[PDB]
Amino acid sequence: TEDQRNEEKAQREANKKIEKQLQKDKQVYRATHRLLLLGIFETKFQVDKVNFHMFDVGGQRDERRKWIQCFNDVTAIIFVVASNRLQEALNLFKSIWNNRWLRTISVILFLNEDYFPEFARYTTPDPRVTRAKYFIRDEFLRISTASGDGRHYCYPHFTCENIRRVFNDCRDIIQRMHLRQYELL
Amino acid sequence: QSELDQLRQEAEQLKNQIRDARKACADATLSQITNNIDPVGRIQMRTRRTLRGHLAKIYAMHWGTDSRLLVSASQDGKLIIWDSYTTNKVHAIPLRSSWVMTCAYAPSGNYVACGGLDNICSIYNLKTREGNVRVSRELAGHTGYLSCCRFLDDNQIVTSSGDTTCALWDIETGQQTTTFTGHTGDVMSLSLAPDTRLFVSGACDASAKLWDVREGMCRQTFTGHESDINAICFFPNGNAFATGSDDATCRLFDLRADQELMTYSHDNIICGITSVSFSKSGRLLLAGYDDFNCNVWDALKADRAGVLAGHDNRVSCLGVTDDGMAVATGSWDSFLKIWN
Amino acid sequence: QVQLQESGGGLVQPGGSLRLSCAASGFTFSNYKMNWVRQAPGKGLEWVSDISQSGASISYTGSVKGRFTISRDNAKNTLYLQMNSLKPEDTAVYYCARCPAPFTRDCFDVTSTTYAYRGQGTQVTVSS
Amino acid sequence: AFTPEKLKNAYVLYYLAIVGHSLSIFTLVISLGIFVFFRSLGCQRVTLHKNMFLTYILNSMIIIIHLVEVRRDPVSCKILHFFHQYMMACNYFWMLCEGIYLHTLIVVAVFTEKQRLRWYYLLGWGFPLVPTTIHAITRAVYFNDNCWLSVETHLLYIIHGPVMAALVVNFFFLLNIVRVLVTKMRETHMYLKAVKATMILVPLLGIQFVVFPKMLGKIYDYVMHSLIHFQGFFVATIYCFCNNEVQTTVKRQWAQFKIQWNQRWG
Amino acid sequence: SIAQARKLVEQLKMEANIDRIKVSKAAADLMAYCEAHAKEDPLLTPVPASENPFR
Repeated sequence: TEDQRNEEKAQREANKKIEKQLQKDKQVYRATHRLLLLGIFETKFQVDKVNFHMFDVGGQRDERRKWIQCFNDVTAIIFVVASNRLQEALNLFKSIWNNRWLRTISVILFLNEDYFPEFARYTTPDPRVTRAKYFIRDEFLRISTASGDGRHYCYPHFTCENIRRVFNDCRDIIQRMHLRQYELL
Repeated sequence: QSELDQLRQEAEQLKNQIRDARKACADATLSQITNNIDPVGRIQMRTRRTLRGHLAKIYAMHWGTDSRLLVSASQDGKLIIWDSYTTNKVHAIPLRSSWVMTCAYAPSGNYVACGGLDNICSIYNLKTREGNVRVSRELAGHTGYLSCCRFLDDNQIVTSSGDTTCALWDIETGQQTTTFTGHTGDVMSLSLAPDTRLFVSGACDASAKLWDVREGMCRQTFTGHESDINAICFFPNGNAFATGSDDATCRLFDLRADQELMTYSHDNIICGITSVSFSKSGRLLLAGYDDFNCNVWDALKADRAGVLAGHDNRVSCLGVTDDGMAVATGSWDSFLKIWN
Repeated sequence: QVQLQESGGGLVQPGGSLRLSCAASGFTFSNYKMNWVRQAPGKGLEWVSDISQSGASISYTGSVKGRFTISRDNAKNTLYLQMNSLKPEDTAVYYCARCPAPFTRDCFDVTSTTYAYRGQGTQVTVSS
Repeated sequence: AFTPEKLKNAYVLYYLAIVGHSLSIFTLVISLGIFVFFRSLGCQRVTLHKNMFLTYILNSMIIIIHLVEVRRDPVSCKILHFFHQYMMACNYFWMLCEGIYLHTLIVVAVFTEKQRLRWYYLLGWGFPLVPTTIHAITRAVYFNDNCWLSVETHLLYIIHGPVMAALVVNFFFLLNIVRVLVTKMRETHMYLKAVKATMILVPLLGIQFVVFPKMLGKIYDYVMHSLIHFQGFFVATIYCFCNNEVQTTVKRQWAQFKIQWNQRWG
Repeated sequence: SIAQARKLVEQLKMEANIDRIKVSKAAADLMAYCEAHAKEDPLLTPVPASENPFR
């Protein structure tokens, strides 16, 4: 039994040392909230001693339907869009919205007229820039309100130092998930 | 542009002749000649032990040719080398990137390879007589994400990609020995022949196509599916292979008869398949669904030979040992349970 | 084998009207979701309009709103698009595209390169 | 007819106490069974709910044996009385401790820096003992009534004063949780339906005593006794059964048992 | 893109000039291989737990 006991005495230290290493690393792992941006690539950083491990998808091809199902553990899907870039962005936001796995994952939007006859039919609630950007903003709200998922909600923003804006918005996401975890919301 | 269209018309008439050859060999079906056989009956497998210690979703597994050790990926960036008999984590490797899609283990039993969304196939070493585990080499030749790696030996390793290209790598130089093209999608998975001479790979195009490694050419292309093919596994004799799909169908294709033999599907199932694998004899087709269970199919009668519903969350890759002794299923719930 | 073939097209006058007929072959057409996409002259692919699995829920691009209509016939195993008071800017290659998943609500098929499940494109061209 | 009145209220109330604590032990032990069995359900919230359910079990069993048994032994009545006061103290302090866990977690320490569980454990199982030892030992030396200590209008601050002050702290903590919920439902696109469902859904962390406290006295006593005796039943049924993860897990594993069991049939 | 589809033809031609056998020839061999090693496959016939190393 000397080989069997030496093998087990090997695995005693090997299992305890490796499980101890994982136990040390798990507390570090939970301390990271991961964000996915679409619009070397991996970047992890600090905001108020909070670790954000972010992935850029610029090293991928245009086909998206099987590397986006890897991102159902992410906290927020950032869209960096602009100006026909708009209507395919509305296609993409709807496509990630109605997805069977990504119904729980929220989305943050950033922005950084001849296709739309509804553009002139809009009522405002440069003024032409103002009516345009609030028209686009409401237009994105039309997919979220049209679907009515209830678990995840679109978070629009603008520009004109985004990281504090996305940190505080992510804080809203964490509060809604933690709060609804007590079946309250 | 008349000559281009007429040359495409000649391509259409002889591919119509190809379809006529497929009907020419279509004299019977698989189910008619396998009608007079006794099925396995309700076969029961219970979890013998569960392997705990992953912090996030397990995207991959790969056995060893010694049938003892199994390697598992994870989402957190730790590929952990497991012992199956004594449930002890023999090694644990911190990955350079968080997301990894696949892992491989050497048939010699000396190396492991991670393949991730970071477009890099990285090879780790086990036989370091000095100390711990290192990187022997990392490979970089795709502009798309990696999907599945398999080894030929300790020196040349074959990778698929989401860059539409299965490739053949050599570890001594770090360059592609040959580059396989002919697809128009993400190449999802691939399985080698048992004599390791040739390999078949699925795709996005509902098209699983055989590849010859020396020739680097599309030998033949099997198209009978309805959506993107997720994972395939080769039949153990070296003459057929079964493909998962996304329309909740498993199909086994024959390399020589060049067409579909059977369709494994029920109307009550509308969920995409994630991985399939054969047993040792090839009688059993172990198909892992998104209904959080892997159904067990007879190869010859297309019935639920068994239902295996241990897991909490969906599966990623199931595998059968080379002697056929135990089946292990990874999952998206950070726990993989070996079955027997 | 999932092959999509589309008849119709040709030359139309500005202010004309035309019908584009897409035939679907090699798959259970009753399960999936259909949409049409344009290839503008020297521009990338652009989404137009889609239908549900039943054919009841239809969306459009803003520019094609009110003028173009699409309908499927599962027994005839086909998709139709009809034009009403067509515009001369619309000179484009129209592709008949299938969404990849069975029983779904989302599509990922505006990709210019290497998307499989699409036709060849009727060169819908508008005269002067 | 006054001792028939005290007879009716006393015996009806006593049977109400036995059915309340007994059925509360029934439902809550089924809840603690499924929480202790389902490890995927097991989370940082679930460990604190597990200790809380343990305090309800211990408190309910001790109050049951105190009611069923009772003048025979002063030492046994005294020691048992101390055990009951300590378990009750631990229960109220620990549901306070859930209150500061939830309030700290959602609004103060939202980014989940650490478990910090040791501080919570020390507060729940270490701090109640000191009022019980001071009250039982010290008040025992003062020697009003060793078995019961039944009629003492004053001098009961020594134990009860921290419990009531702690529950008042839990009350305005609950007010903070309500204001952050309504200011994060107004921005949804004031939801009196949701604040009513949650404002009745939450108070089992301890808010009833702070909020609501001869004929009126009788009806008020009836509603209060109905609430406190069935409180563990209430926290087990809405904090256990209506949880989406818990009902998902029991229907899923129930389904696995049905399919595997069906295989067992043949 | 008008030139690249011409290159598809020769790979299709190589898939045209291939040797096929009939399904009754192939599937009888798959029946033969499944019946051949069904004795040695431990999943459909379970091994007794004394020598079954995963017990």
